[PDB]
Amino acid sequence: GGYVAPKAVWLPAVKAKGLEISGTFTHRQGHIYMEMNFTNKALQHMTDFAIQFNKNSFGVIPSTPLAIHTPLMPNQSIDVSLPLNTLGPVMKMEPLNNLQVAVKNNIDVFYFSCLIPLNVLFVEDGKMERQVFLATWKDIPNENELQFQIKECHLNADTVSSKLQNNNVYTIAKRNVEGQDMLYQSLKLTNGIWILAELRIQPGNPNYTLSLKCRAPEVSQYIYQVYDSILKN
Amino acid sequence: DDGLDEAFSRLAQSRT
Repeated sequence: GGYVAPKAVWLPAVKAKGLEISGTFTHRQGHIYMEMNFTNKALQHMTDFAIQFNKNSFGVIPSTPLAIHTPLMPNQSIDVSLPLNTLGPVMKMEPLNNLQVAVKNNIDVFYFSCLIPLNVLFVEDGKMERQVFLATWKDIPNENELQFQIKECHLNADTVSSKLQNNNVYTIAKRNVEGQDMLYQSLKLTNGIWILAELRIQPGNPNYTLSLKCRAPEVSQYIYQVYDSILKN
Repeated sequence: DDGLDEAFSRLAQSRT
């Protein structure tokens, strides 16, 4: 499967009258989920749970109301799987992948923010045709190209391609030139943006060089972050 | 197959 970050505390019980929420994001077969653990550290039960997202850069929104039938009792912990889609209202956020959230129960409402890893927004149909790749790489202005060092990665090309493909980043071509592997890759976001990539792998260097071309180059740093996470994990 | 391997090798060459 694709890379899933370990759950992080998004709402600590000290800030939320005893309610702790830890979470992560998954994306299996195009279905995006916010996977959470709610823990009641308090002395009273908790009921009447609901959640709301603020508008955000990629229009992420829950697909259903929160799934919680019975009271969450003192010292109880439950796993909550919230399906999301990208058909919701859009507002540019800073950082670009910031999500503002409000969760309420019977005691209060609690606001927090978390970061959506961009890889959960990589769609399954993100393999560019080869002819189109060549034309697009030429056509996108060279001033849009941004380069990044993926440091202390020493996986071979085949392993890199496989890990990336498992995360919907497709290898369109692989060439060996002057003893260096050059991997040409594509991916597409849920909002239709294509990113094209060249990944350079040498004997000699500890670091791979990632060059990214995108018509919205603001997204490139976030793509780098998740390349780095996928290849390191 | 699609004949385009040579074009990709030229692209790679042009950037080294």
